[PDB]
Amino acid sequence: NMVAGIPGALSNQPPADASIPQDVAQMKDGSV
Amino acid sequence: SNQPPADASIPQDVAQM
Amino acid sequence: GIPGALSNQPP
Amino acid sequence: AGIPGALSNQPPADASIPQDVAQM
Amino acid sequence: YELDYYSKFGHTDNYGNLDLRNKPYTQLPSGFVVKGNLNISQTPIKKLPKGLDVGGSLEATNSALKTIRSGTKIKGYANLLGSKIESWPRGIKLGGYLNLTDTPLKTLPAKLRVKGDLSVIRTPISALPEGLVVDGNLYIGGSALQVFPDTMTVKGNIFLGGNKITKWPSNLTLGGAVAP
Amino acid sequence: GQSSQNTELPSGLMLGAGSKVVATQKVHTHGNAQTTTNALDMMVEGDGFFQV
Amino acid sequence: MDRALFLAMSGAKQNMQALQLRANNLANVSTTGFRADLAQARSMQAYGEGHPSRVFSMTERPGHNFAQGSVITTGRDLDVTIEGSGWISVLDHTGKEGLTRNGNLKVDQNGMLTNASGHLVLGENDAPITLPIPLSKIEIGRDGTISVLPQGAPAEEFQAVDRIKLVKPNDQSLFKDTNGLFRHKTPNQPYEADATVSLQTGAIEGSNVNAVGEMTALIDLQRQFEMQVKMMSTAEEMDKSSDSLLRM
Amino acid sequence: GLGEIRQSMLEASNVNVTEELVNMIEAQRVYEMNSKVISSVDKMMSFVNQQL
Amino acid sequence: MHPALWVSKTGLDAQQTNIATISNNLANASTVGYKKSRAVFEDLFYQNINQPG
Repeated sequence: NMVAGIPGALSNQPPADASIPQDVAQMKDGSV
Repeated sequence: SNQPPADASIPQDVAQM
Repeated sequence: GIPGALSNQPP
Repeated sequence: AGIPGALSNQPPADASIPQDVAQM
Repeated sequence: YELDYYSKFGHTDNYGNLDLRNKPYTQLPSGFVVKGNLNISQTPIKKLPKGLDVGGSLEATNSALKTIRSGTKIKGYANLLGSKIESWPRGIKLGGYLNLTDTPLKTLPAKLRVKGDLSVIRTPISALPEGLVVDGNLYIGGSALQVFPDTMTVKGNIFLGGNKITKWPSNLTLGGAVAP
Repeated sequence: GQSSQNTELPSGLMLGAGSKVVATQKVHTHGNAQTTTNALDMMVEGDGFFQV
Repeated sequence: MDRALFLAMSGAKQNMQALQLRANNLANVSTTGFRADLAQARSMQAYGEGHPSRVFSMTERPGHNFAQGSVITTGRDLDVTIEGSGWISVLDHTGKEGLTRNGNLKVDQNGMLTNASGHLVLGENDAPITLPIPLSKIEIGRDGTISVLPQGAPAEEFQAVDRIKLVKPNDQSLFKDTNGLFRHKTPNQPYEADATVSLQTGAIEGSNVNAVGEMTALIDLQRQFEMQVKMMSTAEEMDKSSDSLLRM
Repeated sequence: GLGEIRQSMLEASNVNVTEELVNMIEAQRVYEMNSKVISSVDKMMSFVNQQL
Repeated sequence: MHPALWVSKTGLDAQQTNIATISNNLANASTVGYKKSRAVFEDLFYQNINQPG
């Protein structure tokens, strides 16, 4: 499986701060 | 360990996890 | 394929 | 053991004794 | 001395949790009500007041607590680690686990119900009460227990931790596994 | 731009954009009378507007 | 590098957002019927495996200041202010009803009673108030009753035509919407008129923003902001020094 | 319901000079307060790109 | 911006109405069948921060 996402400032935030797009946050689990 | 560690939870309300 | 990625070609 | 008042990083559950800390 | 109403206010957080860590208080007023969690760790308190009510969890780790009187209501868990409690009173309404590790506890109430986990680790307790019901994990490691009662109920895992059990309960239904 | 739900949590935090002047309202309160000796100046007591 | 760089950045970012909320308060000091916005920070810990050392903080609005605003006596008949607690029920451009405290009312060319924001004023039948076009003297009552004199009628023909819908719900159950109107947190909650709300006609209620209260909060957000940005630089400094463990 | 015409009388302005001066005081202090916020934001950002 | 700023402005407005009534009485000191007038003062509503009783 492939794991991915936005690095840096946006990801190093609590989930309440919805900077990360919803579908990109899904990729951070697993994909194939 | 033989399994990946779980992620970190940062909830705005611990009652809803 | 990252859903909704920007492209690099004039719209 | 060591320090007597160390914290626990696990979320509160009130039903399971936290084993993260050195509970002895 | 003893805690007053004004001294109580200076040890309470926004959501109503009383923090008495290292504070020199000896006794609390009867009919005491706490909005949230209660912390009496490292306190010279030897007795909890009758009619004590805690809206959260009771924290008495490494304290001098020795006696808890019946009728106390605790919504959360009870953590009496390293305290001087020798016996557990009957009729305590506990909404969480009971951690009695490294305490001089010797006796337990008959048919005690623990809605969470139970700990008797490294305690001089000689035998568990009959009809014990545990909804979580039971840790008896390093204790003096060697014989279980005729009937007991554990809904999680049972951890022997090193002590040798010779007489197992006749009626036992286990939701988990047994670990030495 | 999703809104409402939990407005007392970090998720539902709402930020303003400042202030503005929406209207300059005319206060048509009847004024005091000046008594003059000129015979060609006139006044309306109560509601009314002269027409030119 | 170290995660304390983003842990402090996530704190400095919220301080700017808190600063924006205080900026909106001071910009609205002269606004009519404005309820001040409170700013607070919530401590949220990253629960998981490891030592409990990282705790994020986010700024959020816990509520609003519902204290009585400054009353401006203007002598104008169509100026109303709520005495004590209470609200005026109005419907916005879309049509959804909501509560307002701006009593800078006016009468259009057709008699419909609006406020300074353009919201239509609800009446006794939960409908916008429509007064007769040829008026002579509008005299609002203390309880909200609107008594108007028809044009050309004698002064003794004073009759009531409507009663402004005044609602006094629990202030803690209200949230400010995207246009300054307070509505119920629970959807589909009827706004029931109250018989205790009073209207002081001839006066306008101003803002309740405490200017010094915002200023003294500003000088503390700046200092907290500057402390965290120093942490970002010192975390950068630590990583640069540790870059000499792969030189070999 | 129309008003009456009064000859040799004039309707003075309905301005309240004292009321305008009081409004001038409030508008002046609010004007200065917002400038304080602008200076505070500028000084905060100036600290970032200088220190960091 | 300050409650005392607007509370005292109501006092200023109240006196202006009061003086205007006094000036009207002195102006009509020779009018036949004129009945003098006096302004009636009253306090505005009180903010109920703490309930008495």
